[PDB]
Amino acid sequence: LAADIEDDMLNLEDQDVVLSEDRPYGDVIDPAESEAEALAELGVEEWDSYPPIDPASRIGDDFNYVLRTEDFAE
Amino acid sequence: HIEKLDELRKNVSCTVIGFAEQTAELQQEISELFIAEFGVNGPIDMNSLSKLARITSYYASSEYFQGLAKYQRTACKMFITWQTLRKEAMECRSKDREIFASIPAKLCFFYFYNGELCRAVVCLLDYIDLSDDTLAKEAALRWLMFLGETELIEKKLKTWKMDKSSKDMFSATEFAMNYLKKSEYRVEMLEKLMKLRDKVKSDPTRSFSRYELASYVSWLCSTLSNVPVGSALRECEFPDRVSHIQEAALKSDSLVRNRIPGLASSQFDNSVNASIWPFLDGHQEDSNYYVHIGSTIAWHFEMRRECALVNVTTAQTRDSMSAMILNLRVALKSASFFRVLQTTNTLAYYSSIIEEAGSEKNAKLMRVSCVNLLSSNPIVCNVCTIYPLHSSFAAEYMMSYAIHSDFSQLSIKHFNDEFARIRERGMSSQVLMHRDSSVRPRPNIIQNEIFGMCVIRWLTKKLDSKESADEDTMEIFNNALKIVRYLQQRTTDMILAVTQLGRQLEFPMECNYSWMRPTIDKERFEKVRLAMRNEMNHYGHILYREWRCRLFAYVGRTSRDPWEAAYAWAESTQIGARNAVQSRLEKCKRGLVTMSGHDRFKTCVQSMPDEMTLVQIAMADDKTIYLVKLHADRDPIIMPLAHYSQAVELMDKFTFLLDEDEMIAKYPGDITPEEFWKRRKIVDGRMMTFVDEVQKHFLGVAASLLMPSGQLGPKAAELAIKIHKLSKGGLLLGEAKEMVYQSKLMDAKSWEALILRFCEMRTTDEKFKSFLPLMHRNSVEVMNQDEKKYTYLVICPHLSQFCWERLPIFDEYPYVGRQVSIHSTFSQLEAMKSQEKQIPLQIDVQNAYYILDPDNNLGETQKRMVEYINKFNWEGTVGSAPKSNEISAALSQRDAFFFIGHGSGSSVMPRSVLKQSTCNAISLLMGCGSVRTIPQALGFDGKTAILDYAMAKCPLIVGCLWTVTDGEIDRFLIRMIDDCFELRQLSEAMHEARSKARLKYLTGAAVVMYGLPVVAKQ
Repeated sequence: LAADIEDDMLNLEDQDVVLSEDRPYGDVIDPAESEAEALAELGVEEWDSYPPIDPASRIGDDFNYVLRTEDFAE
Repeated sequence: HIEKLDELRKNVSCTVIGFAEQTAELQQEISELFIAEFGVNGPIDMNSLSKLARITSYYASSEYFQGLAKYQRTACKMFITWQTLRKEAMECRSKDREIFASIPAKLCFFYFYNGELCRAVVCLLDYIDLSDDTLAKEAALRWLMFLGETELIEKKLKTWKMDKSSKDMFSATEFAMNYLKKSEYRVEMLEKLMKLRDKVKSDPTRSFSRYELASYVSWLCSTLSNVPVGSALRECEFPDRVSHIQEAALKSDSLVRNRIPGLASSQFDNSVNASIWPFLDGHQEDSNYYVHIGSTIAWHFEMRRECALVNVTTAQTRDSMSAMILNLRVALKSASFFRVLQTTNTLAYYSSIIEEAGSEKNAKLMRVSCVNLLSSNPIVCNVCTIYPLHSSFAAEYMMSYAIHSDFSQLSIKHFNDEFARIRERGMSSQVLMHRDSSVRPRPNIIQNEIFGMCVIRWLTKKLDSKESADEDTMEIFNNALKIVRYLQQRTTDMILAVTQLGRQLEFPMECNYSWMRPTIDKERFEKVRLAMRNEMNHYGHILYREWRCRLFAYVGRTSRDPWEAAYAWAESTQIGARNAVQSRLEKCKRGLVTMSGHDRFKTCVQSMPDEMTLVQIAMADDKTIYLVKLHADRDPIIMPLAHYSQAVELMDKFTFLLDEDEMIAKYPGDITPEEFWKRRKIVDGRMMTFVDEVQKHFLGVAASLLMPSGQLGPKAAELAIKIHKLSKGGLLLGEAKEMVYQSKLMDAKSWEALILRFCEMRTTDEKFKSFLPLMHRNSVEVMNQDEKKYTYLVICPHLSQFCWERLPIFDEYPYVGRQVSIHSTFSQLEAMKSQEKQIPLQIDVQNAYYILDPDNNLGETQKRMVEYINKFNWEGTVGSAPKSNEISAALSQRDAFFFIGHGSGSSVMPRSVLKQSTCNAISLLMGCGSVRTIPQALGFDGKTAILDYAMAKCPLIVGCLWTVTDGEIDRFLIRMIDDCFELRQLSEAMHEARSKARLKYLTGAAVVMYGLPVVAKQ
């Protein structure tokens, strides 16, 4: 004879195949001040905006992987 | 000479803000993915990596990813044209130098955020030589130490000005720079760092410059323990590398949340922008901010890569695989082509490191994904733009060439030669850092680690295939040794491993014997043994998985004396278990985790109780499983069992047998209830025949030696010397001390074969063979004329899934409970000497805590086991995990523990709760595979939850080794705890339940115990 068929209490972890790691890999509420010495004033000029910045980048093709060859020449 | 610099600062800025807006569009493009793939606040895990293969795919296949290639070559020419005009910019000598300060400071944002580090620090060092910024020479002093530039900091530290905030931080590298230079200063300058490491953590101020040096000092003393320990360095402890590189990637992580909240590794709430482009309500014309957000983002990836690459090589298979993934998502949130790729290959490298972990699927999604990142049209006009220019990237490309080739011989020859190109190609940016043509630059420290990671991976494939024939293999290796040696510290995981992988390459010692059967000059031998004896004596505190498992298993394989072997075999195992204990004690030393040589090792083995032997079996460096049986009265017995290919054919056939268990239990379908039990009964009855075949074919005659060894009687001890003295050096005394002891139990022709098996290694004698059966007849006469011993098994985790306790030897003998590590026993033994507990632990089960079927999904098994608890008076919760604070209160206050729920420690007790509270509670874990170690690669000691309990000093763990029917494992537990009271100890209580078990070996042999045995308190 035999006993009735049975279900198995398997694990959904599968021994660290999943591990929902929590956010505390660091301290919380750690807003900090800069404490910087040199904070001098900048200048004010006309800005090259997002349409004008690609205009200055269009004039510079800047070689074809040979800039490293021009490096040791100096 | 303002006439071209004012043009060029307009040209550099429109390149950088061209780029910083360009990669801002990429890092908002993945922000459209990280809600869709993960969630606005979704969870990440180890199976979130299959998701991250999709984001890297939609990162490269986006329209913007090729667009950054033009910004790369543009700013490269803006670096070349700068160093030509650098002379005139220095000779300005006005306050228009301040509007000239943003010429390298814009580039200092560029090359640091792109990770082009050799080009990054030089324009930063030029920004110091131009502007003399205070908060930037804080940054420029970290990276020169980070690159290992010993000579270059010597000049720049004298010239600069050290103010009140700076002189605490310039003194930090000065203690570290005089550390690696002078051997006599390694004692003095260490305490100057160990004071300063605890000086900064003691300070409660939340200054950004204070946390800038909180991470950096915790990086300096991270690599501090990489030195050869001498007579002056044993008595002084070291700070451990693994512990506070996680704190140096914690304080650098806190630096990012202040500036840019998205690029933090801890931030899982990916709703935040991670957008560099606004630059915090201003700073579009501020020069010293683009260094300050350039370096501190680059320092965060240079630590989180270092926190990942430390844990691939210290066998932390848990703390790597988490910190591998969230390394990569923060790289994807930064969208840098380099920062993604230096994490993308390591996830394909680590999955090539660990094997058989369910990670065959994990590599094949990730090994393709780095190749998917490189080549055009993802699922040579972008990658070949940055390949000649960026030095560290050109190692990453050929690293991904090696991973795609799976580390062939010719691919390393493709990468040994190309390394000489990249160092010569990227020498120009390295020389301009020094401003001297006389000095010679060592390679990039990222590039040396990538070449270190790559050859070490190849040399293990050589020792897995077992050849050393070609001369060019030496010429690759002799090149590969010099490349790693440029820093004797700070990369010694790559130094020490490649020496021993090269030493074992020349000297395999395969030791072909009679009983091995693989299926499917002495002056040269001593010139390395004089080194390894010193390389054991020095470098004891190391615990790096590739060096440790290849050295100490090799010197155990080749030593002549047996006491040098058992110290070598015991220290070689369980590297991942000891390092979390090392990081728990947060300070590493010669003798608190490792044992101080042989003379302290044999002290505790004598102090081990007389009944407790510990038969270790362990894989060697060359994969061949040796048996190491220790006992107090005898010397340790060391004998080769078989090869890897014999144990693969062991574990292939057994798991294919055990899959027949799993496929029936997972998928019964609609089988009639008799044929359910009938079909797998022959498969159980196969295990009746299988462990008979294991006792015959795998262990052979040697299986009789796994019986425990008691103290030999002194009248019978006279014979064991006469067995030694008549052997003419064939056996040693401690080996022959137990051959007269085990002579009563085994057969005559078996005992004649096993002591001849000792003679096969060391000078067998022909005259001894003629007088050989008379020794057995004398041995029976002395053993009968002259309780409850145990034979603890410390199984190598390749073989740990097999039921080693259930053998044809141990049918009549039930006291065969197993263990985890030899050094874990001694800490378990000394804890029972500090507490002065009895060596079987008396337990009052009537108070003992339980956890029974959380989340109410189990069924009648929740109602079945609670009927057995209705008999008793236990305390605990049903249907739920109460709180982790009461789980820590359970394992501290209650004398024993009971878990019947799903798996082991998934929700009810994760790794978070076992680290906070030590356990005296004997834990009974039930489930399918509650102590199954998934057999990872050599040295990692498997993937399981036991090493949590091994670190938490739990005394004994009752577990399960495979997928078991939930009914008969609950009929097992009620039959086992009843036997304890209604002495008859737990290893007897398991064997009595085997008489009551329906299945012999396929169900009853699933339960093994790990620890010191349970006796019932009266």
